[PDB]
Amino acid sequence: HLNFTQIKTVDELNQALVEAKGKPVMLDLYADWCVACKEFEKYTFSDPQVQKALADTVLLQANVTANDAQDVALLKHLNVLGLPTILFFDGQGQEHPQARVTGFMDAETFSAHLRDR
Repeated sequence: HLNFTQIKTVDELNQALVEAKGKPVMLDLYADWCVACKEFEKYTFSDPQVQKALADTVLLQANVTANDAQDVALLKHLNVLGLPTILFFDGQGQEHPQARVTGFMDAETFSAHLRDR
């Protein structure tokens, strides 16, 4: 349902953040094998409340399924401990670590998180 822009590398993330500057950003770290990622798609990203709450946010996604060298370098640079992980950047491109989501959240919980981020 959500319309994500895929990014693969650190450099691609940086250029996406340059281009997004002035608008907030969400970066979803995805893998086909991560059950929580599939649960986000099923329960959370499918919910209109969440979709509408994100309508004015730039949505980026990295698909780290393969755990290839670029995937690994991206996760390292973001200091990601494992999946699921969703990061947020404000309209200046700054990441606030308290806004990271590192477990499943249902639509109500995720929407409240957004509201608080």
